[PDB]
Amino acid sequence: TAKMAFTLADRVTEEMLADKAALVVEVVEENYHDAPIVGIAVVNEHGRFFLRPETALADPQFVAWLGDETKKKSMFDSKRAAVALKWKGIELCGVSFDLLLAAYLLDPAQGVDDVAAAAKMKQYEAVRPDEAVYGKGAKRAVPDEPVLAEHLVRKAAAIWALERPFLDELRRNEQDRLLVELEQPLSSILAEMEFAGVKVDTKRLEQMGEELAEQLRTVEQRIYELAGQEFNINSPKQLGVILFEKLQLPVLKKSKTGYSTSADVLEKLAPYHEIVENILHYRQLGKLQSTYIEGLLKVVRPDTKKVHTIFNQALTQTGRLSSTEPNLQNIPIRLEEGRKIRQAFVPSESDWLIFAADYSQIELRVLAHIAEDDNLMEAFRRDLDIHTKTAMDIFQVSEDEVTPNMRRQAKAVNFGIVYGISDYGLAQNLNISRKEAAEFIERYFESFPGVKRYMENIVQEAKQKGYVTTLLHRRRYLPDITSRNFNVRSFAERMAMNTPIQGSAADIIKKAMIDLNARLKEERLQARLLLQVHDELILEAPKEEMERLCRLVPEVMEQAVTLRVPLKVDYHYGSTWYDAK
DNA sequence: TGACTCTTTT
DNA sequence: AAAGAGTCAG
Ligand SMILES: OC[C@H]1O[C@@](CO)(O[C@H]2O[C@H](CO)[C@@H](O)[C@H](O)[C@H]2O)[C@@H](O)[C@@H]1O
Ligand SMILES: [Mg+2]
Repeated sequence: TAKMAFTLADRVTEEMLADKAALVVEVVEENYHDAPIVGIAVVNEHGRFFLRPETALADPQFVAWLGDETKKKSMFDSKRAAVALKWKGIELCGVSFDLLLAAYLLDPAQGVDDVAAAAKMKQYEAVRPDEAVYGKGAKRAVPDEPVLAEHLVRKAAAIWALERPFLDELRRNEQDRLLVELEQPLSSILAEMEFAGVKVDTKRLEQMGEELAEQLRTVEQRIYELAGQEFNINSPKQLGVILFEKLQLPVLKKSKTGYSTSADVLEKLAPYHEIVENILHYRQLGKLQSTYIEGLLKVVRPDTKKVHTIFNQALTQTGRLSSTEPNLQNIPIRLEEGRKIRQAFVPSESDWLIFAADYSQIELRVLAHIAEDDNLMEAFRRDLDIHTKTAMDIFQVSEDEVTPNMRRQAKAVNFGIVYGISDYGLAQNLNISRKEAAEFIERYFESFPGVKRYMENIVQEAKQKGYVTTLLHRRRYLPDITSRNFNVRSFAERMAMNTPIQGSAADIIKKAMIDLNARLKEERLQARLLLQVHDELILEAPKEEMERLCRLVPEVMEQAVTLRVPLKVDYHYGSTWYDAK
């Protein structure tokens, strides 16, 4: 392939500082926090340019251009560059188009994760995949300057050529505003959150780990006694031999590889031998120790004593965020021993507090809205306990006739409706038969005929159109909706049902984040957004701001969109994330 | 290195 | 429904 033409500049010139350009600020490290920038490419009306970062980032004019909002840039994964630049004390402004976010909105199923993959969607192939240039795994490395510069320039040239086709298709999809007014402003907001980080009380985590280590050694030794020998408890294969061969415990569930030792299998095995509950206890403690004490500690920055997560804004099929290093969206809450981990997440400044606000049943409320189910809407308009009310309806009983087991099962039905699990999935969850599960679902549709109507209609719409959409026009293609394989087709149907629910909830929280950031600034508060956990926002703020935030945050969240039923937000604050409960 | 298995969250 | 730790082939 002949090299694409470009100037390998030694110095920044005026013609590199046009008010419209494709810009590449290359951070090759997967985790971009305080990570090197290996090179820079600019493409504009005047030409193609490669700049060495030590030159560019020391040039007052270039830096000024980077921070000038009126100088428009087109990029791929602008958040990566923005954050890497934040660590160097440089502001990136004026990013008017992000090809990563554009490709993501166009079809999240494509898994677009480099410029090449995005370009391929429009039959543009004059750019290499990053993996071919940098290698992968242990072989991963930055190549020599000629190879590096050409690659960065080809990526920039691709972005420059692809902006128009991508924007055009977004417009046809009615997704132009979704990109420009939602995902892109959110991206700046996430960059600030990641950069700010969350303070961690490492000392408390460490002493927790010490306590766990003691309890782990105790249970582990007890396990060896009950087995009559030592083995690797964390090896499902070895444990399977102890349980199902040495101890002759029944085999209720198997895997592709051998015996299942899932927690739900073990729970059923407990009455047979004393070893089982000890194994369950071991795995609980071991999960906390390895994943949440040791894992968290590994990624706390020693300089700051903070964790700086990375939100992947371009991954999920539903439009949710995910987060990594650490993942702050699965910190334990359910069981008290796990929940205590949240005590280690503290405010980053003295006399500040953690403030958390969460939507109450936002997914079921969205469902009531999109389905226009009279019963479901009435229930939310009365702010009823939705699980108790669902139990009342399914079992045809009065509120005081609802037993705890009845409510538990109604709750599992709702969870099934919300996440679109199979009737086989409901059966598994409630430990009942499919016939019984199917009866539950059938009773539900009798009490909520509008939801049944919605399930039917959306599946048909997915068939006819080839995709489903959310409130704010996020899209998900479902080509498997026509499949002749039952399991493949059924999963697609469930995704047709679930996506406008989970996706629209994602849309709403994302808008609330944008609305909140603007309100905080207007109100001149020092409060800052730290985390989003699917349906909740977590902030830290001076204690003197708590009373104002108690009024402000739920109002912004509740008013983010207007639905046929109210949105409800609960809130708490305290000296640690644990206490904000 | 990657397929597997298991566990945590919403 | 949909990140990461550990094990065990290759
Ligand atoms: O920068 C986040 C952004 O990068 C992508 C690849 O383009 O993911 C990379 O970065 C993530 C966080 O460090 C990694 O988890 C991921 O494995 C890595 O490829 C995008 O998927 C993401 O939106
Ligand atoms: Mg909640």
